[PDB]
Amino acid sequence: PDREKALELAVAQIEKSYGKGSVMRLGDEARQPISVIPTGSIALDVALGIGGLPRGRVIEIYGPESSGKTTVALHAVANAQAAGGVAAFIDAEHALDPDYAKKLGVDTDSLLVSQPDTGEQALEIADMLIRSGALDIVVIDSVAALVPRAELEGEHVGLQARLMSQALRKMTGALNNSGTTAIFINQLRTGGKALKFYASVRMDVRRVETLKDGTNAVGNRTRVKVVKNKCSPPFKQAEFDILYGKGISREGSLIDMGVDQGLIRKSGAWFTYEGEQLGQGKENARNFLVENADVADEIEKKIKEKLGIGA
Repeated sequence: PDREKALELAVAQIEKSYGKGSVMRLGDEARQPISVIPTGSIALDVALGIGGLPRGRVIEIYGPESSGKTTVALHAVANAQAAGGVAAFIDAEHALDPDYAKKLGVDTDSLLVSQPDTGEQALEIADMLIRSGALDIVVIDSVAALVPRAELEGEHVGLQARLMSQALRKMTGALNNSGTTAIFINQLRTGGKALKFYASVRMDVRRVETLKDGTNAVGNRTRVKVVKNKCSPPFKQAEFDILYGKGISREGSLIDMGVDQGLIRKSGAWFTYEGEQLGQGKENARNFLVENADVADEIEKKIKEKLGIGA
């Protein structure tokens, strides 16, 4: 009625001049891209709106030490590889555990790794890799470790911020042309300032509580808030379980999202699906689903149909 029309006009112009995603209603549905990189948890895939991480964009994952942020990034690497993609890992922390990575699903033998001497070398190497057009995904671990050459040579300025700014300006173009996704891992408190604005997605990762089973703790409940999202409405959160030595529990998230969506009924201790019992307690239901890969797949598909998550 002349009011909604003027708004839609304004929206359309903003969108034309600054890009799709420049303005959104929080209640909007995301439009579905051709391909995305799934994260390993359907809860997180849903919270991102497009069913996984976007291609050709910068992603920032941040949070305290031992929050699980590296685990999330390694599942993204696993899934990209599993679909025939190539991955590179740019490492200034020297903390990577390849045995752990291997259990998550990473093909470590094919993983490209660089351990550069300086912050500028790290970003320039990242840049040359992206411009090849041969990479699906590169992870930089981490932003805080990217020390500028001047500092390493011992010659003050706030020039780590200037280094990120220049690098990100050059890198954003190459990513969009190439279809490559870059994940930057960051700690919680210099160069994060530019990252905040260049990133299309920003995820805040936190440990919520320890998952106990008897005397020993078997993992952690992890919460992720998507504080920035240019591809779908921001501010959604997801919870999921990271099991020690195993990574993100795919099956656990299928159960949680299963009950949430009313596809899996829960008597009390009993978990039910389509007139059959999955198990008594989350852990039995979880194990039932790992042992029965076919019913896990079916529940996944039905949740993705019910929410409109494309292929």
